Amino acid sequence: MLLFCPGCGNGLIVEEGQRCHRFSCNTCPYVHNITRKVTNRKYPKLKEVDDVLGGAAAWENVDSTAESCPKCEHPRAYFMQLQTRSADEPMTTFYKCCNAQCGHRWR
Amino acid sequence: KQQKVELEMAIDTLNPNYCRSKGEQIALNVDGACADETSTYSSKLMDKQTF
Amino acid sequence: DQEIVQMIGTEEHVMAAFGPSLEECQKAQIFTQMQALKYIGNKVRRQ
Amino acid sequence: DADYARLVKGRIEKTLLGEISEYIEEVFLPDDCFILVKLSLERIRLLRLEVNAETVRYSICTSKLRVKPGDVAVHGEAVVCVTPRENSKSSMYYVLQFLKEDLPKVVVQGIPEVSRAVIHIDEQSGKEKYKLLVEGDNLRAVMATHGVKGTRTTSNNTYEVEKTLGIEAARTTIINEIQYTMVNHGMSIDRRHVMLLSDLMTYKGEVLGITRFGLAKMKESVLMLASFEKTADHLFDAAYFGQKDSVC
Amino acid sequence: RPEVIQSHSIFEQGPAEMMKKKGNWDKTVDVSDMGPSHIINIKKEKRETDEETKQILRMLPKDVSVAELLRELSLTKEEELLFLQLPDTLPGQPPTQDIAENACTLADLTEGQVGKLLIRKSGRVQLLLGKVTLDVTMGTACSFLQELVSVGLGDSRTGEMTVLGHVKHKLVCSPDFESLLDHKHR
Amino acid sequence: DDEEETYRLWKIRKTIMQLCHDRGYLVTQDELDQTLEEFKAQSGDKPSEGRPRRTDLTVLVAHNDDPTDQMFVFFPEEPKVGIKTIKVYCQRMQEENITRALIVVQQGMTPSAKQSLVDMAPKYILEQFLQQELLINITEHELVPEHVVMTKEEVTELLARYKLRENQLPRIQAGDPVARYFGIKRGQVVKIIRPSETAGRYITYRLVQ
DNA sequence: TTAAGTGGAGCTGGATGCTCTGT
DNA sequence: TCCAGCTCCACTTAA
RNA sequence: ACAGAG
Ligand SMILES: [Zn+2]
Ligand SMILES: [Zn+2]
Repeated sequence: MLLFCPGCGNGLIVEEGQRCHRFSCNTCPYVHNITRKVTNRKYPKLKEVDDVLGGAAAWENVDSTAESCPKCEHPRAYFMQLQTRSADEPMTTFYKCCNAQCGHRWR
Repeated sequence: KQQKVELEMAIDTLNPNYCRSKGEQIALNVDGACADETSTYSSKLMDKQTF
Repeated sequence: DQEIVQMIGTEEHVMAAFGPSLEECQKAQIFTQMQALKYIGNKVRRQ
Repeated sequence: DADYARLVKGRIEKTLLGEISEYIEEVFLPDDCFILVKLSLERIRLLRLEVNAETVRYSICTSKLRVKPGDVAVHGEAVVCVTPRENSKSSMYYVLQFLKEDLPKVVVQGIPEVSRAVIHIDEQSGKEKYKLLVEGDNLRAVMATHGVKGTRTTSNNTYEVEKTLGIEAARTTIINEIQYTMVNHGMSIDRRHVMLLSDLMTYKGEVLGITRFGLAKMKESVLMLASFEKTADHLFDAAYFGQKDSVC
Repeated sequence: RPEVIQSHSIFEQGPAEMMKKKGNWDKTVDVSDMGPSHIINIKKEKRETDEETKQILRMLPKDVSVAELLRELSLTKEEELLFLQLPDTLPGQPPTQDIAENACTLADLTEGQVGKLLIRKSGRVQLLLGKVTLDVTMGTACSFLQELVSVGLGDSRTGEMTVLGHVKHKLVCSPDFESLLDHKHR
Repeated sequence: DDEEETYRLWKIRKTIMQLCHDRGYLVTQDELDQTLEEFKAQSGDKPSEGRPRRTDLTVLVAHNDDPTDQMFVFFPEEPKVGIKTIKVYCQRMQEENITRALIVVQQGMTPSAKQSLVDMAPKYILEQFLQQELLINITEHELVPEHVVMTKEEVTELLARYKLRENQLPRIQAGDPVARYFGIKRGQVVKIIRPSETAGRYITYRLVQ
């Protein structure tokens, strides 16, 4: 912890004297004998998370279900739509289909 | 006019908060060894603090 | 240095973040304005 | 089950000392000054980690201020005191402040290059298996820990795969990764093209880029080098070495 | 250093850690009741927040002007030196000061009653300084040392310096622009 | 620990058994299938077990070539192996009249000793393997196709079918880990059997250079 | 005690899409 | 505006 | 050197 000299207000340093450890100024004679226990606790942040993920419900909390893919036609699906390329005047979609765990991903 | 104040306060030496080993060295550094004609500190120690 | 830490901030983590710059300045013997001007003057690109 | 997955997760993910210590205090006494670290053993119980006081004593004395093993004690099973000495090189003995902010960033368990690891579970209804997606850059370490099936683990960085598993595995990695990136954006290339690209990158025993640096090691023609990039320097080098050039 | 360190399933006792931690630093060499070892209680080192100076020991809300004047009047009879700021011009004419409509300050007025101070219901404090009422607000609260001194130059080369007391609080006065503007809107 | 440390001394020993079985050295069948609980029998945990000189392999002779063609496997104990320990192993190898030796360092090797392993002798060839590379057999990995070191009478038929030279083949380096697994020097040709998407297989060739 | 081989850090030099159509 | 080579400097081993 | 066009 920062502690400052009552005289000149520079920063104190800890050093050792002939009877005690002392807080001492570097620029004036002031010293302060450590007579008793003095402490400073940091209390850092612990690693709070454990973070298991990738569950199927964490995958299918998106709108689409019971639609039709051009590959395997299954109802349990995971869709996506893009538009952010205006060279593509048509729309952009991508689909995931996992009822039979077939796993297609096409345009 | 052009109001500027300078003070000088006398700090003691008999208290435990005065490391005399460092005070003798800083008084030898600022003053001459035995000149004392004009001098920042009077004795052989840092006696004053100027404001 | 107390007035410098007063102007920067008097929170705990602010002082803890700023401390290694006071500890760096105390390594050199800069304690007076004439010393600081002498240190900065010898870094100036002379025009 | 995930009880086994978190063990090997904690064996590879980088864990800091400050992440498991519930307080790190400096204690000034009339006879000595030191720094005390109290470990939070409840979190060690819940994170399922192989760390205690004696292991933290051995993780310290690794590239920190050159502390001595006599300076560190293990008084309990949770407390560890680190008594500092003189750094004696551009530092004051008040270097207690250096270990006040540097000792919480030492590593006590796992691999130093792994930023984070995560448990990822599958989608199938006939099974449920738990893989381990690791965000790091040390393939050799993650292959070699106890409990990770090292024969079936891969990477995305071709340089690590070349350095660890050879040039042929790097060729396979280039093929798989280019084909994966082309599939994810809806494109479709026949695999013979990416096969030819990977064989061109890896026919001199080393994965070579398609920069001007990889092209300077493959092609031999001087005008082919000077027609692409750094047009001046190849000309003076061919003048210096007296290098003749076919028009092949 | 032997690397293959061994560990066990047993659960650490709470008090066993507490008493080990206790025994690690509760030892004290305070037995030296001697002069050097002694320490001056009025020259402790300054912990940085000046309201929070005491780091070693023998063992906040923000007040307002009505709470400021109540504690100095009802709670205590003892007088207190304040430090109040004024607006830039006080609402008067410089009395035969050889002018231009320039600034009118306290250096141009005379002794005698200059106004009255009205503490209203619900914390409103005004300074009726003639026909206009100013507004009094607590300023930034200082926590460092301030001394009110009298420097008298009784002779050309020498004189007297005398300390009158410590100044704690700082007040701020400001014109009520809404009431000044609501007389004649524009 | 001591459930995971003796695991390493088991797994590294098993991988060195397979590495010696693939180089044409005589390995018995039980050593290739030495069970962990059976490895507990001849050596227990670290207070009863001894690391550095109890797990050596000098039984290994080239059963294809010759019974005097022999090779050491040493497990040094200190993490950074200096020149002195290399000189100890070299004088032991000088005593037994063996030409080839392996060294399994635990953390690394000092840079003046990596310089030593090249220039001590061309007749005394020594290979540094880290103990972290031997915790898995890289030939068993699914990204690594099966390599086969070729005889001179097969290299000659390779270079006669395509009408080539040696320096027109593709290259493999000698610092390649799969090259150091088989222990191959400059001038040998490996056969790489690549698996396909179909049941077919595409054969290819690399020169050590 | 010091000769030396090798890490890490700062400096330097290279590169950054294809055409026509006019002022 | 981003990124490989080149050179300078502390940091251990070894005698 | 600037503006256009695909
Ligand atoms: Zn001071
Ligand atoms: Zn589909």
